[PDB]
Amino acid sequence: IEEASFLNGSDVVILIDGVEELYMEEIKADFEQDEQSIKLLGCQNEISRVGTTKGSFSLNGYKTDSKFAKLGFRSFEIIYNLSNSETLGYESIRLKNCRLKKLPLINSKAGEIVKIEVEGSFRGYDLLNE
Amino acid sequence: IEEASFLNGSDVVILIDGVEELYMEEIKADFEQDEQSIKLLGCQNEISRVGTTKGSFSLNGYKTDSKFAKLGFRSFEIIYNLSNSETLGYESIRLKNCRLKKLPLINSKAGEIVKIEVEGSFRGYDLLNE
Amino acid sequence: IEEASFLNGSDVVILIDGVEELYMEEIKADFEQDEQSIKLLGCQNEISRVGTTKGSFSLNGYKTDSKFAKLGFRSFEIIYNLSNSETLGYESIRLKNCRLKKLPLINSKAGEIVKIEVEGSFRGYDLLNE
Amino acid sequence: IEEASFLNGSDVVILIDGVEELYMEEIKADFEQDEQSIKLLGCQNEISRVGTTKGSFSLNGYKTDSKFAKLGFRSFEIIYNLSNSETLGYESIRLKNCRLKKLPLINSKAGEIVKIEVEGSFRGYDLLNE
Amino acid sequence: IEEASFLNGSDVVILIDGVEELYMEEIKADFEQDEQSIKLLGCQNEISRVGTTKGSFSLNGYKTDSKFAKLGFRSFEIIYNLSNSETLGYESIRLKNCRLKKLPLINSKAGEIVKIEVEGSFRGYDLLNE
Amino acid sequence: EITKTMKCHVVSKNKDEIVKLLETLETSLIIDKRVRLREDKNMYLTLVSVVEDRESDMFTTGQLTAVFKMIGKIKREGPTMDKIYGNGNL
Amino acid sequence: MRAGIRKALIDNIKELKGCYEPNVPNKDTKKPYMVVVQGQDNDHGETIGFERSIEVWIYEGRTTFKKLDKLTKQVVEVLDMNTIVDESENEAFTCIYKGTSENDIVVEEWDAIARGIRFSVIALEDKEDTTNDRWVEALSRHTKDLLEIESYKDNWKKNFIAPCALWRTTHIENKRINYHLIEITKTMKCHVVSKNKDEIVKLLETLETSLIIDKRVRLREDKNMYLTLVSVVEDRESDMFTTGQLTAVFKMIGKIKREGPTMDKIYGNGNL
Amino acid sequence: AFTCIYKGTSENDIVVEEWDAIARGIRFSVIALEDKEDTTNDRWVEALSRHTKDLLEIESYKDNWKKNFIAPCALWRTTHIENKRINYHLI
Repeated sequence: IEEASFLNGSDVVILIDGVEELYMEEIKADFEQDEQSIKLLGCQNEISRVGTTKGSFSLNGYKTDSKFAKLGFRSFEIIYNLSNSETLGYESIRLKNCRLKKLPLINSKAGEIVKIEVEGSFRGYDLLNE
Repeated sequence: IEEASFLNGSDVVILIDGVEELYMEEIKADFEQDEQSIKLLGCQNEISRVGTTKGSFSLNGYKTDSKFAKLGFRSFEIIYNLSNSETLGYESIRLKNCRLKKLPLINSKAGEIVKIEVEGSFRGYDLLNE
Repeated sequence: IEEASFLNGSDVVILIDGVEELYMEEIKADFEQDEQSIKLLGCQNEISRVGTTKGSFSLNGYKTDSKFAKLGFRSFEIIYNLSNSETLGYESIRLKNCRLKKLPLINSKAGEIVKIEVEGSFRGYDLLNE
Repeated sequence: IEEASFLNGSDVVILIDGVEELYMEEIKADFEQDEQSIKLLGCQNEISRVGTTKGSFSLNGYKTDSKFAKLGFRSFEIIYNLSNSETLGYESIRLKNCRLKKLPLINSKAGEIVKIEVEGSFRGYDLLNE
Repeated sequence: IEEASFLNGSDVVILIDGVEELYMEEIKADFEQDEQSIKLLGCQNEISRVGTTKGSFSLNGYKTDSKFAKLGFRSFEIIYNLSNSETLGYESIRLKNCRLKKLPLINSKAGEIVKIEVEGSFRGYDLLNE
Repeated sequence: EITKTMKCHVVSKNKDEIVKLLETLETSLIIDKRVRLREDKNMYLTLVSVVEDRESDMFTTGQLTAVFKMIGKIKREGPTMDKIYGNGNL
Repeated sequence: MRAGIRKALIDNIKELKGCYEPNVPNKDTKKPYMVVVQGQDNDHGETIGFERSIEVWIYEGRTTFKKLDKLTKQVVEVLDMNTIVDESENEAFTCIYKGTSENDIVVEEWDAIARGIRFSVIALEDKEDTTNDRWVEALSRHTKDLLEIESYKDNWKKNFIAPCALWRTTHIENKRINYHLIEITKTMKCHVVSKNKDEIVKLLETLETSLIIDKRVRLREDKNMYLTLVSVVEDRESDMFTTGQLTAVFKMIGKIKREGPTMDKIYGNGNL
Repeated sequence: AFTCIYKGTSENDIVVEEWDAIARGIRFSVIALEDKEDTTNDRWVEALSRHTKDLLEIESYKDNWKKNFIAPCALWRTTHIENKRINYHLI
């Protein structure tokens, strides 16, 4: 019975703005696009087109510094290395011109560990490896 | 007491863009249509018409490659073979001109297995078998 | 195996309008901004800009006085000292011109402890320490 | 270790329209205001103002009479004495010109105790004691 | 220690359109009104007025006949006798010109008991007893 | 993350002394919400919950149950870009 | 096992005058002498197998009980967890200290005092130390390489060499996650035995840290298989032999081994 | 036929001086004395026992143990049954 593999999520390595960020816990990023649905005058099937693209991302992790608060709304790059070790074919993606949607200055509850949640947008992406 | 059968969902075989995709877990697809409700000037029952049709689909499964990220917003076909083995009358459906609504570049949580979720639209469908 | 640290949320010390507030339980604050997404006439990637910023905050804690009810909609400052004791590098943030969105006059249930929830906005923030 | 105290919610005493109401279970009241956010032509920080105020309240408790149903939409006063007994500094708040948003004529389920829920608005408030 | 009483919800007796309906399980009815909030040109407290009233009700119970389906959108009266037996002071309310918002023709799940849910509106109410 | 639910005993001929000792130990563990793992002070054991069960046996079981957690860091390192250099052409 | 215990007692103890079988020694036998009595063999579960109970009844000349206490400590030192080889059977074993007789009897007619030390032996019927559980083999190999101690498979063997570890599977959950994929999950528990309990703690600590920082284990030296860890948990209160301190859950995802013909070459013509 | 199962040993290794002998009692047991059929009216058990025999090429006893079981073997009893009328036409 031949083998398989699941990319365990603990293999993610995120380098934010060059420096390796090691407290991040979950990262999401999608490349949206407006469908631009058009109804033709003779055909009864709607048609979709690329329209224009838009980025959006997010990160959650344990707070250890004021890195994001001091960063402000400056543009920055994000690297995401989804390493695979059962088969060595890692995957690396770069997000270009990442900008925060909202600066998370303060978020904390008394009886809990302090976590930092971020969300924003990026102009474009590059698929460095797969 | 005569027999019956439930089409177990693990019998699904999805060939995306020709190549058999074997990590997909759940697939959904519906053929929408605008009702075009019209109120007549003499009759008190509203009337519905076909209007125009619109496709929509989705897939979830375990991530193993950058197939969808590299695919971009290119059009592609999807086959869905809901095999039945208690009775051999399988069912096959083809979705035409599938296009992603959003490219899922990155989605992962540290303590979990990495899964890929997709959603988009398709121009039309064909019922190859039943 | 080198050490690490989680900023425990019980280390928060909030000084509201100068006086140290010692019944607060959880505090949140974010610095929002309008994305101002612009679609260029030649480029298919949407572009984001700083737009204008807007503050928003919130606090929850055990009620012990009519401090907030008597304060009204007066402007005031908030300090938030997220102390760290495993490493002594505390973090202090100041929120400027905090104003309540709604005055919480009364909130209580018979079989429960009386807690006070607040939410509002602030003109600007300062990162005193990190 | 010096003492502290929480205001237990069972100490609430609500006098509605003068008469002491003794079946009420939880009461809420907030003093809202429109933020009136204004974007200046030179400054990138949004500015907030008092605008105009608006009251809102609510009560839940066990039904024992048709008091609220017979009261109609008549204006009335509400007193709320959040007594504290560990320290004798009670708190009293008066809500002025309370008016029901909706008259709860009937609300009952067969296998449950009948409770009455109310919600409305008030022109203004007075902080009689603290 | 002097007694008290909760109006148990199983004491409800609903006579719909004169005939006593004995399978109903829970009934709700409220007398809504548009607040008509007005901002004065000199006063900073918003003012509320009666506006115009609107009724709304609902019933749920075990289906035993096609009474509501055959009734159609005909107007009808509802009586609701919230009997109290610990103290004999029952309460009776009449809802005038009740009209269904939607005719519940069919509602049923295979592995469950069939229940009928109704919702509508009423022109006015009378408080026959309290 | 390394978590341990460590239980503590207190023995004495005077049971009231046991109660007093457990009380002061609990108060110390709570007000000082972490414990120095070693005298170097780099490490710590952040408390999670401390609970006493007075009915529990003095010798076998132990009165006080405490839960501590600690977060290690994987000790990986690599070379650093101290100096960078380049030329320009056309 | 009588020969092995008798030889060990005679060799490693010098106050002893002789170690006999139950009803052998005459009244003129020179005290102190010991007597080795075998007890029941009881099925004590899958992990232990059959457990023999052996007693060593020390005897003394009714001078004082302190001499007998010293002799008892000597016997416990000699036999407790030390591998002993029975030359007659030419197979080894490892006695385990368990306790002492009900009281410290006095026998006046023989003019002696006696005390029965109580030992036991593990897994009388096991002689293989092999398994067809590939996962247990993989983790036992991993433990042996990491830890440099013995690593026994699913069940103890009678001649275990303390310190040692034992990896076994307790529970198995298979799952057809997809048409082509199957998930195999095993909750595998691990023992660590040693005379020094602090050594047990240290061994468990290093094993846990290794399993965590290296989040998967090579099923075979050919690679292409892995046991991705799910959760590893130690329960120090649990018994050293019967239960096992450390509980680990591993999962693996197979793939249904189906194949078919391939479209290497495609050809066609055109007409009108 | 029957199939004895090893279970243990007598309480101790006794010595009987009056007989001039030593003795030890091995302890065996036998299973399912009153079963002789190896048949079942549970169709499901029959089906899975057939499947196990075909796949595995060993014995497959159906309802309960029989006293002369041939090791190696498998048994496929049923423990718990839950019926359910999911629909008007289906069960």
